[PDB]
Parts: sequence; structure tokens; C-alpha cells
Amino acid sequence: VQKSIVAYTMSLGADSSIAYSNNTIAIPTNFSISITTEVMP
Amino acid sequence: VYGECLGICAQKFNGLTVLPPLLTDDMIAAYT
Ligand SMILES: *[C@@H]1O[C@H](CO)[C@@H](O[C@@H]2O[C@H](CO)[C@@H](O[C@@H]3O[C@H](CO)[C@@H](O)[C@H](O)[C@@H]3O)[C@H](O)[C@H]2NC(C)=O)[C@H](O)[C@H]1NC(C)=O
Ligand SMILES: *[C@@H]1O[C@H](CO)[C@@H](O[C@@H]2O[C@H](CO)[C@@H](O[C@@H]3O[C@H](CO)[C@@H](O)[C@H](O)[C@@H]3O)[C@H](O)[C@H]2NC(C)=O)[C@H](O)[C@H]1NC(C)=O
Repeated sequence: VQKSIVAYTMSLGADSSIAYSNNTIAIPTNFSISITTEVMP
Repeated sequence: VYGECLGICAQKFNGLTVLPPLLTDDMIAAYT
């Protein structure tokens, strides 16, 4: 505010937008590798 | 397509009630 408990309206997700084009295309020109950990009983 | 509350609230004598969801229909509509 010093901290306190506050109430808020939750966000649904990041605010993002991409323009539509019938003429152009976007493609990757690089890549990466990553590892995800998953656990199940 | 028991006690509850819309929006006014009301209760029954039977001790029963239904809780609201975290995500309302409009929030879902936004996701879809
Ligand atoms: C995709 O992006 C990654 C990084 O996000 C690129 O990997 C990086 O490539 C450079 C070579 O150009 C690697 O070596 C660097 O060279 C500079 C030269 O002065 C030096 O200053 C840096 O300290 C480093 O040595 C850099 O280490 C490397 N990054 C990693 C994490 O290995 C990758 O090449 C891109 N791929 C393509 C196809 O462009
Ligand atoms: C929780 O209980 C309180 C207390 O009864 C409710 O507050 C009351 O809300 C109404 C509507 O906002 C306020 O205005 C009233 O409107 C009716 C319409 O016909 C009118 O006849 C009344 O004379 C009055 O204008 C009313 O003043 C207000 N009471 C107080 C003390 O502020 C509250 O709305 C209830 N909560 C819910 C979710 O209903």
C-alpha cells in the first residue's frame, strides 16, 4: 500500500491482440528446447 | 436450459444452500 489484504476482480488472462492479414504470414526464424515436469500418483 | 442469492438473498429453514462459482457465465463467454 506496508501490506494488507485486498479484494479485486480477477483477470482472465493477458491482454493481447494480433492484426489479421490476408496478405502476410508470420513464421518462426529460431527455436528453443525446454523440459516440463509432470507428476501423477 | 435451499437458500440462494441473486444479483437480494434468501434462506430456507432446511439448512441447505448452493454456493456461486468463481467464474461466472460472462467470464466463460470471454474465454470461448
Ligand atoms: C536463437 O536465439 C539464441 C539466443 O536466444 C541464439 O543462441 C545464441 O547464439 C550466439 C551466436 O550468435 C551464441 O554465442 C554468443 O556469441 C556472442 C558473440 O560475441 C557472445 O558475445 C555471446 O556471449 C555468446 O558467445 C549464444 O551463446 C547463443 N545462446 C545460447 C543460449 O547458446 C541462436 O543461435 C538463435 N538461433 C538462430 C538460428 O539464430
Ligand atoms: C441488504 O439489506 C439492506 C437493508 O434493507 C438493503 O438496503 C436497501 O436497498 C434498497 C435498494 O437499493 C434501498 O432503496 C429502497 O428501494 C425501495 C424500492 O421500492 C424503496 O421502497 C425503499 O424506500 C428504498 O428506497 C434501501 O434504502 C436500502 N436500505 C438501506 C438501509 O440502505 C440491501 O439492498 C440488501 N442487500 C441486497 C443485496 O438486497
